[PDB]
Amino acid sequence: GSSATRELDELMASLSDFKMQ
Amino acid sequence: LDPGLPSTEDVILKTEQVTKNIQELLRAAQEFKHDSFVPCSEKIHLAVTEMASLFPKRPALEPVRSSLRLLNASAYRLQSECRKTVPPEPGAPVDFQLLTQQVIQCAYDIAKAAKQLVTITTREKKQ
Repeated sequence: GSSATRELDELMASLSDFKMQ
Repeated sequence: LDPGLPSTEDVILKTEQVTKNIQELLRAAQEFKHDSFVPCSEKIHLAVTEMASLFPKRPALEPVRSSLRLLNASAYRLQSECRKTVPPEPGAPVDFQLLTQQVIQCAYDIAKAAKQLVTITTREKKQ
């Protein structure tokens, strides 16, 4: 589930960066 | 009351589906494919609903309960927001820059709630 979370963290970083440009 | 929890395998598997569909939504935001938001939101909603169904309704560990409503709440908001790309009357104006941010924010919340669930579930499945 580490890799599950890492893949989630990857997606969250991308989404919030889109929100911060 | 019910502390039964789904398989780790199963959660991951369902987690991957949610993450894949939200990724597709992100790309469409980057691409200004606003007409993709409603179908993306449908796929995410399905994926969310299946992951939430891996758990019993009224389950037991509080953090599982907190995470689930936020997961479910956020899926519901994402669908609602996305529909707003479809204006009231034809050729009505839409604030796509604001709406898109609202959309992505909602998607963040889903990913957040999902990871919460992954974290608690993978954890409780050892000791």
